[PDB]
Amino acid sequence: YTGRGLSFLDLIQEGNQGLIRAVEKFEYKRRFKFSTYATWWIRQAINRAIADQARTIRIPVHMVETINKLSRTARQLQQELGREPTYEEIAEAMGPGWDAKRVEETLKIAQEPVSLETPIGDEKDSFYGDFIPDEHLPSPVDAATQSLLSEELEKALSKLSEREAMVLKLRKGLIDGREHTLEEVGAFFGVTRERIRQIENKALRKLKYHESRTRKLRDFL
Amino acid sequence: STSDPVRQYLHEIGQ
Amino acid sequence: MEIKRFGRIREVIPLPPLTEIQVESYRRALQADVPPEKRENVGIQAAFRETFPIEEEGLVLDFLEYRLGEPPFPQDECREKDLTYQAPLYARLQLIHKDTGLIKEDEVFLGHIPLMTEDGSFIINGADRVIVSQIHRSPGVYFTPDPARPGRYIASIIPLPKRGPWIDLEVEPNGVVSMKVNKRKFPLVLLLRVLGYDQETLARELGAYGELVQGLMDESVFAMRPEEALIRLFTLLRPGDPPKRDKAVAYVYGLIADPRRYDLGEAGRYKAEEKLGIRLSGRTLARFEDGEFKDEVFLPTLRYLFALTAGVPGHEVDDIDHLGNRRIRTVGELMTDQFRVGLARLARGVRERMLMGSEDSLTPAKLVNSRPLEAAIREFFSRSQLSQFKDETNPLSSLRHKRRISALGPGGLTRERAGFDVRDVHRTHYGRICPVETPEGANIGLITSLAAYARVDELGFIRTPYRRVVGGVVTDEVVYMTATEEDRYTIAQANTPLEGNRIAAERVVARRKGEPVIVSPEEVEFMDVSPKQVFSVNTNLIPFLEHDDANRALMGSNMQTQAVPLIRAQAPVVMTGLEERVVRDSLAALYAEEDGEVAKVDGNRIVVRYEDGRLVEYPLRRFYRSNQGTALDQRPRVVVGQRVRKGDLLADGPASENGFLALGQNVLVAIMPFDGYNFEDAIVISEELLKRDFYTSIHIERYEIEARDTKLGPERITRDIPHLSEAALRDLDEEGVVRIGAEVKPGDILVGRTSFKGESEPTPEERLLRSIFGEKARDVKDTSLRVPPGEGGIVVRTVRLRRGDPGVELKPGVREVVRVYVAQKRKLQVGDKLANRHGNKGVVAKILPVEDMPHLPDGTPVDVILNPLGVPSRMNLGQILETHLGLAGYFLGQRYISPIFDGAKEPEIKELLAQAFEVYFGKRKGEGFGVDKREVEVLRRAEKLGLVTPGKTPEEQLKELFLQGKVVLYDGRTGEPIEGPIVVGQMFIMKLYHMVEDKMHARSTGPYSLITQQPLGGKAQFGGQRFGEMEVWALEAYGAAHTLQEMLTLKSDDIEGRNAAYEAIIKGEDVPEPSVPESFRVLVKELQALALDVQTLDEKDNPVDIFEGLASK
Amino acid sequence: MVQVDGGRFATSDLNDLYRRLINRNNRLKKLLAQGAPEIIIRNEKRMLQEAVDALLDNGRRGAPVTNPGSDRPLRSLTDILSGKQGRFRQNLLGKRVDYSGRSVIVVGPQLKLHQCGLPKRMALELFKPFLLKKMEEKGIAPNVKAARRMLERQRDIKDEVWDALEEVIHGKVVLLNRAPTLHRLGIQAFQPVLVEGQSIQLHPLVCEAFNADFDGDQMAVHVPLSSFAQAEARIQMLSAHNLLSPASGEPLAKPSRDIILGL
Amino acid sequence: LLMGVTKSALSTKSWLSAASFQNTTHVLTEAAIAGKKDELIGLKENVILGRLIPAGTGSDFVRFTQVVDQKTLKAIEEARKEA
Amino acid sequence: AEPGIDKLFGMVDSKYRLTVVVAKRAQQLLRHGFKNTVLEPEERPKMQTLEGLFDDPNAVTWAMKELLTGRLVFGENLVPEDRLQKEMERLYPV
Amino acid sequence: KEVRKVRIALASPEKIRSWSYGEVEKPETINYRTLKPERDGLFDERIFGPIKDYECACGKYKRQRFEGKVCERCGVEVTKSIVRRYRMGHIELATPAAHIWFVK
DNA sequence: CTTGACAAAAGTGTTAAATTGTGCTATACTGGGAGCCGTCACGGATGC
DNA sequence: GCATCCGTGAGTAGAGGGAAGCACAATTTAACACTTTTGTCAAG
Ligand SMILES: Nc1ncnc2c1ncn2[C@@H]1O[C@H](COP(=O)(O)OP(=O)(O)OP(=O)(O)OP(=O)(O)OC[C@H]2O[C@@H](n3ccc(=O)[nH]c3=O)[C@H](O)[C@@H]2O)[C@@H](O)[C@H]1O
Ligand SMILES: [Mg+2]
Ligand SMILES: [Mg+2]
Ligand SMILES: [Mg+2]
Ligand SMILES: [Zn+2]
Repeated sequence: YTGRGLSFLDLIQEGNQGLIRAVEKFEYKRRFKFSTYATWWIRQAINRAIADQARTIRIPVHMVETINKLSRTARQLQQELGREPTYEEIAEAMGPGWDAKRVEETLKIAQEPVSLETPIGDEKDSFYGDFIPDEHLPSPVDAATQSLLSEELEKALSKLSEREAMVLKLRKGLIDGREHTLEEVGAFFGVTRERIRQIENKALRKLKYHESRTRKLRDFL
Repeated sequence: STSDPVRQYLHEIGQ
Repeated sequence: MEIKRFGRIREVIPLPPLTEIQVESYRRALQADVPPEKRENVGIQAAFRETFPIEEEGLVLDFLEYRLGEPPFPQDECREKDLTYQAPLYARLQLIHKDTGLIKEDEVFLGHIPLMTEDGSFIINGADRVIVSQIHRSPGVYFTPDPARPGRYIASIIPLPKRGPWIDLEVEPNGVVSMKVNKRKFPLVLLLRVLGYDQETLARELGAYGELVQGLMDESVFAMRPEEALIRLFTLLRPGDPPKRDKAVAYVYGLIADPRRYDLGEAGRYKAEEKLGIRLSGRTLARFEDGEFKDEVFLPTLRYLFALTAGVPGHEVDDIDHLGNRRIRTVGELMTDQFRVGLARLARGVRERMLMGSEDSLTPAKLVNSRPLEAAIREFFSRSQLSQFKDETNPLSSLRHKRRISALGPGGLTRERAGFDVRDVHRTHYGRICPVETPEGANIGLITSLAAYARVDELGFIRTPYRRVVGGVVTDEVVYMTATEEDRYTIAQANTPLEGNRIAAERVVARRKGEPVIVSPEEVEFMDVSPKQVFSVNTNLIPFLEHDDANRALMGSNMQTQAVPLIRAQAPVVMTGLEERVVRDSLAALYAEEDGEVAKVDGNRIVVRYEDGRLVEYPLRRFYRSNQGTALDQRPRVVVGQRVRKGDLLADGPASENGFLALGQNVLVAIMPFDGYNFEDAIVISEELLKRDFYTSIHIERYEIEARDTKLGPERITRDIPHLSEAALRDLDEEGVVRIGAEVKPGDILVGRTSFKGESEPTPEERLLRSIFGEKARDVKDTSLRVPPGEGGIVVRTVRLRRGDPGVELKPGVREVVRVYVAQKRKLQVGDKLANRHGNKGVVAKILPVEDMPHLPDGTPVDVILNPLGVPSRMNLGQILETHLGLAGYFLGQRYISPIFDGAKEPEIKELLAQAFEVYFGKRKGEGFGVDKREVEVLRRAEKLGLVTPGKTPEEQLKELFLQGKVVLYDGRTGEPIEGPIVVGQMFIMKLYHMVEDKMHARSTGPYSLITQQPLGGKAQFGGQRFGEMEVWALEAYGAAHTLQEMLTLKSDDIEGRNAAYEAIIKGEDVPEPSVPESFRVLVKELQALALDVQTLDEKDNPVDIFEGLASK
Repeated sequence: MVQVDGGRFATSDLNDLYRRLINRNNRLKKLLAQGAPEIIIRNEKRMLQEAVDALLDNGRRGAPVTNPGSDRPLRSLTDILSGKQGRFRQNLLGKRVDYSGRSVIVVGPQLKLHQCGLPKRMALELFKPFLLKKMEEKGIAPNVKAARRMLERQRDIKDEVWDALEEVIHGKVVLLNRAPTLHRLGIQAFQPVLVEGQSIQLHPLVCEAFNADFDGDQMAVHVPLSSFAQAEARIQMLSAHNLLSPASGEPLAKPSRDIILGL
Repeated sequence: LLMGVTKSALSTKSWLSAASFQNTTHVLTEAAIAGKKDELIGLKENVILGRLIPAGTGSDFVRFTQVVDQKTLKAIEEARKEA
Repeated sequence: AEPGIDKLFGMVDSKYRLTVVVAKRAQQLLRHGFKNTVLEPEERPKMQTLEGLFDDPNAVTWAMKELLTGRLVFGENLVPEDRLQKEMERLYPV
Repeated sequence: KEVRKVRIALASPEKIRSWSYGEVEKPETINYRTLKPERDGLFDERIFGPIKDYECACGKYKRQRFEGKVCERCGVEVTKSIVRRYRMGHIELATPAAHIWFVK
């Protein structure tokens, strides 16, 4: 079983677990030799360990069996057709319930990740990780745009009334980060939900008129 | 000597 | 324009095919066209007969024959579809049951073998590649002295690489001889006992040399049985392993006597027989037959060692750097070596598959799994050091790449561990390896070139031709010989004077074992064919090479590879004579197969009616992009109805002019300083070069994009990109691709693509922003392909590949891929690099208008101004002589051919200048003009410098200056003459691949690394510049503390500092104070992973937190 | 363990080394609970010790652990921190920086000692944050965000942007660097002059200190940002202020080549 | 006692500067057992931590210099003294 | 060379002290919008623009020219740091 | 408040456990179909932190108002995602193992 | 400012379908395979 | 002395490169039917 993802010592240790199991279940009344019955358990333990520990991204045993069958089928077709088979040819030979779409999806699943320390070029100074940018942390340009938008938005809110500004800042979630519905806003201010609906819309329409006359908030969209 | 863990294990089980 | 030829040496043979090192070796390995019953035991045929038959030890698998099929796709299709040009391989096998005696035969499919093109290159995954030959130590038996102790020698037996271990025979200080295998030392007497040797046999053969035999006469091991000695030997070789005979005989036999594990090779066996004077039946150290081991080479090796120590005249040490002890492994041998490795793995799978599962019902097809064989072959052609991306900047570039010899690679030397001995020029390189062509730097002396006349023999040894001399007369018989055979003769020089075929000089310069001697004509046995056989092809293209220093000649030959094809390229005024053959052997141009008449001429095709009546149509390659980005095109050179003979030129290839190699332009040059614009190798050019489209080249760039399947949805190539105006979408067609013929600039869109944005929580601010404007968001974003900064041109081609197309093998999840080709015409500008064939190089620093350039008295301005300060220190006088011959040919309207070391001399050049003066000055007299007033003033100073003879007429003195290559030159700015005569002439200058437009780069902010959070590197990645350790030392020495802290934190990896710095500048403020860099935080965490506690403290030793409480529980 | 522009994943070698240690540690727990013989237990304990060694320092003892399907050793924690490619010499004593560029150099004979020639296209990117503020101050752009969108497309750049770029660099200096930097004179400060073209213009008198000629050499450009950084460069690092050799005291900027020949 | 340059640089007090030179494993092992503290005296250690180096404009001899015009000085001096 | 560089180096005991004085003074000018300058109206540095001749925006250039006049006082332990900024703000609102 | 010195010393087993936010019990990295981190693995969000700022692994909290809060269903703390560069875990060995630095 | 009174959206509960995890198979079978020298040359520290 | 072991060897750039199947039990996921929310159109 060597050369399938586990080292030789790892294979031996996993096989030893199967040998222990066979001792408990062995029955000597049948007059069969021990090696006849213990071979089944030793092979099973090694096979299950490979399907569980040989991949960085673990795949369920049922899908691992499907992948092995898919590769074995493709090899037989290749030596008969004299060329690499297509997805349609593999799917037809695979059996009922298989189409070319399922063949391609299975092959995508069976792809292993590549190392970040893989050397590129003959000189040993360049690696794969030297060409992968980071897309998670915001860039300095993106961070500065957010600050400019916030300071201009709060400047426009000052044109509204004191009560009108607070309604918009709560109904949109500019405090604590959470949007607040007409109920919790009403609970905080002691008013109904139909009243807040009108004043929230009323403050929105006054902002639209101001923006059209200056064009100070359009470039941010 | 003892640089091969596989050789070390084989000697032990041979006793 | 007539061509005048110089020279006296008459060459008896022409140059051999220049690519036969690649083409011939691969033909021998494949043996595709020879009938199977007549195939020799070489190449892959020998590999089949070595692994087969496969025996279970009763099932036997036997090999009968093989065949190769037609390639599935043509070469042009493979390049477009990223395929490999290869042919299928089938093997005819039979299975024999030893018990029953039943035989079944069937043909099994083994895989594909890459095919070599007609020019000698491969197409791997759609890309052109070249396999570079390897040089290494030849196998055999060698004898070297012991450096530690004088008077002692060591005998070594070297097999083929990865085909057995080395064996060392050494005499120990105690007198007992030792044999060392696999870093283990043991007495040779023990091994000799296994080989069935008695003391009487040993004493008879090796007892007549001295006291050495006394150490080979032990008696404790002697009386022991050879089988008992065999089990004792196995204990020493394999400590700890249980001592079983089946485990012991299977180890000794497989060490020195197994043809499947030990291979001396054809070269090694031949060398051993020649040195030891014996006849080897096989290629193994010993042969195992009749249950006993038989000696083959150990006794003759030990006999030579004992005799050498005694001091017999017939024994000598071996030089390991001697070219008779070094051989070449060609592409055919390198591929076969990997073929045998893959075949060995196939046999292992067959053996284990025939001992389990359906034993009675077995077929050869079921037993054979060809996947290990295909994997090993594809690895050699893709991920090997000797398999290199093809260099095709110009036709000469690809010719040189195929003739290079490398000492690196698997089984070779290492760039860092190579000493001075291997990098030096040996005396045996004469006529076999070029002494000047090599890369300066860490690869000097490790990568070389084959000589022009040299050729590799069947055993891998380089040979050079010589002319037989008998009785003092030179004959026309030519003999090719190796370095070891060459040492036995006295070989004269090719420049020896001859009266017909008889040597005329009484004193002859010759070589004896590499040393120069003076001998009489009666002592001469061989003669050199030509001076050209000493150098390579690139070096043979440099005229007046004998006047150039070797260091500068290295640059001249290397830089010819980097010349770019030009739209108006022309052949040099002064040539050496190899220009025609280089174009012919590169297969870049088109020639007539036989006599006929041209029927149809077009920019795309040529049709010729041959005499026998068949019609042949030749498609021409137009505007094709090479690996380097240069444009390769073929221009027809015939008309309809023109009669052509066999071999006549039909169409010129890249960098060729009427069948002559054309790597540059011929320009008028003045050698003089000019206002500091010639400072330190800088070059001044005229604007008139740009007006006539001189030094103009065409380049093509390729862009690619893909549409994939995603969990969120499929990417679509479309014209409907959100939030884009009509101006940006003007040049795209309905399918979202840019139309052919449109001009594109940086920031323009080449192909439009949309992606599904995915799920996310719009910031609260953007929530209000979108509510005010009443704009519902879309589910897709812009992911289109745009022109990178500093690029652009004209769209000339678009390629679209879709899933399910015939021959298109896309990766899983990929729907389609689009490729766009953009072409630009590049004119000469400031910063471009120019060079000539003598090693003079520089960049253009100034472009002047025509009225500013110095001009001749007739009004003709010069084109290029060169600084004379670059000549004296470099000692390359060939450019000066080329300029002098160029001036004479400018007025006479003729070109010249001067072979290296035998060509034009100063007396011949000065007589041509005399005729050129009669048309340069005689024309003026007829028109009615005398001598200029300004010319009189310059002549007055000329005699004060001793340049002209006083008392002569002004015309006679002007002729004296002309014979020295100097003319009176006027200043275009003032109209006054230069105070001294200036050397003016015609020179050949090339434009190099390195251009400023491909190297300028800048960045303010951009992508950052994943772990270190530092800016990436490289122009293609829009990266930043590296501020290394030595740069930090410079700022420290200046005392610029705040400047250094900015680069360490604010501009590299202080995330909070770099965000705040950007926002401060755009608001008109000053940058804030820096903070702790992110790289130091990574170092602390990595040290904690090693169970080390690293803590930052304060003035009072209290811990200070540098993680802002984000990691404190 | 990150996804890339395509669909495939990339991960570091440390994840494999951690997986081996966990797999062997968990197997020893199960073996102990089953009352396995001492021979089996002793093999597992020896394998656990070797797994810890590979994670900390791979290859120090025994054969190095390699990934299946290849002969390349896995990078351990010790390999990350040590060597020329380690954390210290590659990321702590030296870094890649922003506001930097590179181009081919040519000779400028008309420049003063304290001047250099900077291409306009390079200067636009090098001083981009300063230029966006300047365009906003004038009527070129309404805001910084709209100003940045204009510079994205080459055909969208008006002629008034180049006038604003002149005002931005007024009085500022940049740093020029040529590798290898043998001494501190390999970095000097110059007052840039905007030129048409793509190559940097270098004063003839500073070539000897840089050991630079004009047969293909390139150079790097850096921009000091703050007032402190500008003051240090203009006072301590200006080319016109460093005329004598720090090693011997003899002049280092002096006539040479054609200048000596003419005089 | 007399030492070479390599041995003298490896015996310095600061473990941060010694570890970045060479023999990093040996340096770190000895420093960890002894519990060494680095006082950040030289130039290399301040570069690693991104701090201002104690030389040039970063030296304590000139770092704390103040600049003020006479108009501000006269107002500052008088206001505090007369009060 | 910077104008008056020889005279500036002769005003300080250490050449790095001159850089500190210039850099700190330049920050003061930028903070108060050049309203705290000690230069006369005819002594202000100017730059040539297409529209006309305007004030020099480079604060380091202003600081070097102010030091040559001799109206600036520099040294260590001159005034308390807090007292300096608060007094400057009251005299030069910005 | 300013760093003035750096100390290096040995770490006890008790100190190593005080650094860790949890024990890694499985070698699994991420799920093969969802591509999400697996529980008790080398990338678990309950140990090292959330993938994105202020969002648990069960889609119940998505706001900054719950600063320093731990979800009662998934156990992921509602905080910044940058903590995944600083938070460490630990593995409890069945038998002690020596440090190779102090041996070789 | 509020009540009413829908209408779509968000929330909840149940459940079948899909996916994932775990145990077992009785002729007899009982110590690995791969590698192969221009083995890099030179100080420095340590063990004996 | 002399044998054994161990760490060290200039910088920047580019440019290619990149081998079983089955049954059965738990467990998770997706579809779908009510049901409380919560924004809204219209008065007053
Ligand atoms: N303006 C002046 N410029 C120069 N010297 C002037 C001047 N004025 C007065 N002097 C005086 O003259 C003496 C020199 O006189 P000289 O005749 O010997 O000079 P030269 O003509 O040979 O020019 P040079 O550039 O040295 O040639 P090179 O070796 O090919 O340069 C290749 C360069 O590439 C670099 N490189 C290469 C490969 C590699 O792996 N790593 C690597 O870093 C490396 O930087 C190398 O240097 C001077 O000391 C001075 O006192
Ligand atoms: Mg090179
Ligand atoms: Mg030079
Ligand atoms: Mg140069
Ligand atoms: Zn949750």
